[PDB]
Amino acid sequence: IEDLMFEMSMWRCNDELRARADEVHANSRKDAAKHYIEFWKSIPTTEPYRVILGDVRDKLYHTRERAHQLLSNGHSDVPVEATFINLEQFLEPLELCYRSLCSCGDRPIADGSLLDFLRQVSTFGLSLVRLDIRQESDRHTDVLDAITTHLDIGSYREWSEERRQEWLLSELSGKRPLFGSDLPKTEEIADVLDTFHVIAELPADSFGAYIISMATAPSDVLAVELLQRECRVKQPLRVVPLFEKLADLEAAPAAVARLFSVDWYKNRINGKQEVMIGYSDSGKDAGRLSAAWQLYKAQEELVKVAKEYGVKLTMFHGRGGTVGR
Amino acid sequence: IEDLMFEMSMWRCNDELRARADEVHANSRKDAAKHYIEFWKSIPTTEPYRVILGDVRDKLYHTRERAHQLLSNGHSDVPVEATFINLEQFLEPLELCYRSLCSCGDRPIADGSLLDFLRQVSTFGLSLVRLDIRQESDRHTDVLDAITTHLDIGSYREWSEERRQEWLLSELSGKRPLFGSDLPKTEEIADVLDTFHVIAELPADSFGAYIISMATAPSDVLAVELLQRECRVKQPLRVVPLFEKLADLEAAPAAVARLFSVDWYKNRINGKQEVMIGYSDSGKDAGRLSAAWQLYKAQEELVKVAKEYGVKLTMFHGRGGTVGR
Repeated sequence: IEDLMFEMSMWRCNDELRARADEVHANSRKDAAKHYIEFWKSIPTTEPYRVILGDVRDKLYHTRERAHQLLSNGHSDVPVEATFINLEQFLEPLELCYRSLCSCGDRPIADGSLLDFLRQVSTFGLSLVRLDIRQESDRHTDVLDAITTHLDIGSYREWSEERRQEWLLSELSGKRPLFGSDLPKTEEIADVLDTFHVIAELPADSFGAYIISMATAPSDVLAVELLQRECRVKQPLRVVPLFEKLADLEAAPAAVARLFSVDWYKNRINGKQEVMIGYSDSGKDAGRLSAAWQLYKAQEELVKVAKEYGVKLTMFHGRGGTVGR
Repeated sequence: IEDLMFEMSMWRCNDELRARADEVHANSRKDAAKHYIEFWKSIPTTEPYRVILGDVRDKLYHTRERAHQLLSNGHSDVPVEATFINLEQFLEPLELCYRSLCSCGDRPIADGSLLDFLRQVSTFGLSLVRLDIRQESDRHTDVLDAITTHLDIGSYREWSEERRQEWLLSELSGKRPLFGSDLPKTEEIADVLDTFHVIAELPADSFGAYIISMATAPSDVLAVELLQRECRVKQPLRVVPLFEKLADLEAAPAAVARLFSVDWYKNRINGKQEVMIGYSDSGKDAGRLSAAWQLYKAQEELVKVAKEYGVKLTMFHGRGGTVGR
């Protein structure tokens, strides 16, 4: 940030950036701010891009500091308002700079360090990569079965796939808390639950997708959606099934089709769905040839299903480094 | 406590209290403790009663300081283990002192300042008086109706008393959280809920009874029991109805009998029940004479019901100072 501030020493800007620059200089905090190396003194409005980038620095410093304490200890006194919480509370000021520079015939300058910085922010965001969370179906099933058994309402394990779909739906559309503090938990049960609580506790742009291994039916996806909502995950992440064994690839288009059939879920999906395709285990229980060919057929029929339901499918290829995977 | 410690200067004790005093002098903490006025130095085993009472002092001091900060600010850094949490973690050491004194032929000594102090503890406890909480039934009814409306299941108001009893019972025996964080609340609704949370947050031995004004049916009491349980009131307090209007007194024995009929509630009440009898409003809408006579009849018939259901009744007389009330 400090080099960027150094280069952005223009004095011409548009009326928008001038207005905002005056805003920041109004609350510029006329203070020493001696901890900084460069630009330690209050930034004059003579250099407005530097005013704005300077506020970006104070927020970037405080973000790094909140994270550093949160990591070192169990808590931080840094107020979240002093930090970037949004993927683009960061991006807005940089865009304003870009527009202003272009307005004044300084487009080459904007396509210099500022552009590199824009692309870096829009590509890495507040946490370098988005993290995927993966877990096998049977663990979610164990959690739910503990929940229905504790509610003296049956056994989610023993239930037919239809019974599971219907129950999961009714609870998803409902407004009442499911389990409470007193739910009897295996260490595993609490493991999956606690990963959900952890996901809720953290920022959304820090996670990617929830991948379900050994996924067979829509109940498998609806189960994760329900567990997320119930674990007070404010912005739940996308659920995506994994088909890796040859049989699961053969069965994938049907299972995805059955899922998209459920109108409640296809309506909430916002027209986008991701599904993962494992390459490793297919050529291990059947031929390498037959695996590859079934993979091709599966990709083909899945895209057909998605087109049929007007959903843009993106396929996540669990390819390895070796041809055998 | 310091005056009492000064007096408890005996050197004879039984083997029980000797063992205990040796316990405290083991963790006596060879420390200055300069804030204290008297007995600021570590207490010798020559005077064992002073040792036990000395720990009683340290826990008493930390209690006053914890409450003092809790009141002055919003919090205290005092650890709860360093305070008296039980009505009688206080009493136990004093009892031990009394036993020791009697063992050694010092019953006259025991019946002096030590006795006065025992009676004071056992009578005022950690918070001078147990506080009663009173509220009218219709506020509980408003909260519940808000809950059933939010759960899309009907209107508790419009429900027959039978329906009310049935639902309340099913939820009291049930194990699922009722409302969640997202329950729409009036200022009133949040008033009653928040007083329940406040009861839950504080120690149990600080409260007495929940008194329900204008109580007419059992649903009025079951509402309070459920609202307590659902507001995670760890040790819910006893519910007690108020019959103040002349009609409510005529109908009171019937309504109390109906309440005792409920097998669950008679099971929870554990053979003790309190009911309040108002004197103020009775002689205001009808004659004073008719008020008194219906009051006598009421006491009589209530005792009849309690005897019939094998429950020890205590009657709470809402008398005034003037004969007119």
